[PDB]
Amino acid sequence: GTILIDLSPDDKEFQSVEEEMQSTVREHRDGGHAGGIFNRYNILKIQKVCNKKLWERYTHRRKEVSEENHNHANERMLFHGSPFVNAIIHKGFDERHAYIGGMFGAGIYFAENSSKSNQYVYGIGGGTGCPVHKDRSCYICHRQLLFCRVTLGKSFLQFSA
Amino acid sequence: MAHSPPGHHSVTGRPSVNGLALAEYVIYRGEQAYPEYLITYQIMRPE
Ligand SMILES: N#Cc1ccc(-c2cc(=O)c3ccccc3o2)cc1
Ligand SMILES: [Zn+2]
Repeated sequence: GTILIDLSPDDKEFQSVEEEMQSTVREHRDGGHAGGIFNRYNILKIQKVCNKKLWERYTHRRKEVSEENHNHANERMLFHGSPFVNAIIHKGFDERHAYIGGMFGAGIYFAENSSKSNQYVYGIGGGTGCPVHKDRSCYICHRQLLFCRVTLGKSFLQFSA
Repeated sequence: MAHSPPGHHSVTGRPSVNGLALAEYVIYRGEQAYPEYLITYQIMRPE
């Protein structure tokens, strides 16, 4: 059901997604251990993910949340990095994509900082790094992140380190 | 998967130590996210 449409680097949509990626890089407290050492990315491709069944599933749930929260979905665009990115784009997010040991319990995690999601592309803690070189700081191998539409509704605010 | 806290649809993790960190968020239903863009990239070695 999923088709991927390549965006041109000339398209304003490509450019606005690239800018969110690059401008939300930060330094991490692990000194680069999980995600590598970098201040910016080389963007190679941006594709739009189109799947009508998955979209209608999302909009159905969004309307439910919206009606439970004074007609406010509280929708955000957020990053997600995962070894399961191929499953997610074809079958949607589900319980198999949860961070069982995350600090806010077993759910599906998203970040405003692209560099935070980058830490999970090869697994929790960066896993063993890229499959080819076993390097969490590989500058050669191609990585993939999702930029996702997320319905927060009424969100429980946890102050935390 | 766990449940969201009663009366809520997600959790926001507000950073309270690292002044430069942005927020992180957790949802407990797969249907509350759509994977809209797939971005292919490399990290770049600082000069
Ligand atoms: N298995 C597994 C697994 C565990 C975690 C993540 C994930 C992916 C994220 O993009 C993320 C963002 C902020 C904080 C935690 C995050 O964790 C993705 C896949
Ligand atoms: Zn590599």
